[PDB]
Amino acid sequence: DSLGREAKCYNELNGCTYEYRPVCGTDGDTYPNECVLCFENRKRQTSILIQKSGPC
Amino acid sequence: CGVPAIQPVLSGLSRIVNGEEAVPGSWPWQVSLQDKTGFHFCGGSLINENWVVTAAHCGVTTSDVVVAGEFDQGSSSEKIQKLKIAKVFKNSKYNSLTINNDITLLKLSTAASFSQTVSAVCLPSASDDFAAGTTCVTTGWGLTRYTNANTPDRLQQASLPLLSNTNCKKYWGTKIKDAMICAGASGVSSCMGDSGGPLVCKKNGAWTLVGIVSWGSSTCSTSTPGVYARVTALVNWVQQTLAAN
Repeated sequence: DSLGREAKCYNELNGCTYEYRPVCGTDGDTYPNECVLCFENRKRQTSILIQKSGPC
Repeated sequence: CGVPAIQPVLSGLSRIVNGEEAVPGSWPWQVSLQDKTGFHFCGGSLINENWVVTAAHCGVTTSDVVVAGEFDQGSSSEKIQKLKIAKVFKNSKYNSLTINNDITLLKLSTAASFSQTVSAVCLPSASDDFAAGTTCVTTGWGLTRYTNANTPDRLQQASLPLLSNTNCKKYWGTKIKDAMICAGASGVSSCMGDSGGPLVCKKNGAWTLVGIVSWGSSTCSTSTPGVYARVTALVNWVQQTLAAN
């Protein structure tokens, strides 16, 4: 019945910031932060979203 | 500034695949940024008994808490300082696209009590020159392996040398700015949850605030340099805001 939420990268940077802000992906996995999920979508050519913020 | 009551012990383990665990109380200026929830999302360094210096990309709110004197976050049995925040003074020149000018000053409600385990870091001077190849220190609760997704309970330290703008550009090229300094590519890396903490180079007895963990490899690559806000290029703003506040 609902939502979603896509993870964003810094494009002007081809690295990630070093903060700990776990995000729960639609896959059932935990990402240390959001840029991490984005960099993993990009390299893996996946399209995982953010279930809920914080850990799974 | 920059002399721990408690003396750090940097061993050759501090130099290889993802540093070591510190002597409890040896980096007194080391603080943890946390949620109301008690969730560590970033580090910071204490420059006074009232202000904390961090990374601007961390997004600290007045609602967040600065925890002083922590070793083992997994404890529940340490003498720590949970200071409230009154005002967040984030650089206006910070570029969110680029991550440039990544400094944020936090003003505390509750002044922190210098102790054996709480002290401040020496701030450099703009004029200052920290030579590439200089071996320095980074500290925090960031992940040990990118692949851990669970931050460590106890503080960690990595020994790593500074790099020339010129030789970082090799790895990052045009990304690397003027308010940025690089360190690493030596078997050690700053990782998720290290952000806002220190890169401290010893100057004449003093441990001196040279970088702020900023950004780097997406995957905390130990063969790639980690990028940090360049303190000397942002230090005068520190002085100014501190003065006018």
